[PDB]
Amino acid sequence: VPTVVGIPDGTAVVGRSFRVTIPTDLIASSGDIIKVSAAGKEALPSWLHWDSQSHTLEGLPLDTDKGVHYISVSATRLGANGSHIPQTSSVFSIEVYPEDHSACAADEPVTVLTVILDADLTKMTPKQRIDLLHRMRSFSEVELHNMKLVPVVNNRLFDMSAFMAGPGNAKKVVENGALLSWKLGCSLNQNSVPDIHGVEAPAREGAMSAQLGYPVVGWHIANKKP
Repeated sequence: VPTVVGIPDGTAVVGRSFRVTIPTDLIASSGDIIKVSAAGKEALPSWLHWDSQSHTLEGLPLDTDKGVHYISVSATRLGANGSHIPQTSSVFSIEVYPEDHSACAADEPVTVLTVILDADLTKMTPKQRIDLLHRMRSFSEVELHNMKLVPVVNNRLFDMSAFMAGPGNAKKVVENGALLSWKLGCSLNQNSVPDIHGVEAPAREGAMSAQLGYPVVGWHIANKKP
């Protein structure tokens, strides 16, 4: 009397970390081999990573990852001959929504702190994207899922609307660039912004770059209407 396990569908947002624990104990008997992939494929989608030890599927989507991703969770057993005998399979989907999909009053501007990095997210694995977000937490002091990580667009390494900003350690920018940002508050000004010494000083001195693993081009604080 086989048992079947349904897994609920999930949602993700371009530029925001994604994490879901997968109930592998319900799916795998002791001695089974768990595989997690794009449905019908061997690999996961390019934005996702499977952490076997923690039973966690995690990722950081790009704009090119928008749409629905079907994910297969399978259990197999080795035959005496080494063949992979399939045992059971459960499929769910994750829909990746555009960057703007994700408090401040309606239309009230959001004050955002952005760190500009000499990096190319399209050349980073999903684990590398997530690890960078983790390493920024010492400086942002926010939870992993409350930072945003997207590419530079139009090759613009600066924001002329910023009312506070400062330099990083980089002198030459080699890659397209990445923007790692988080919210400070609603419609703030220089005098309501919180203490940012813990961002500005390690950015300029190179301590932030040494911890993140990428050169820091600069940082800025600007008010944005969504």
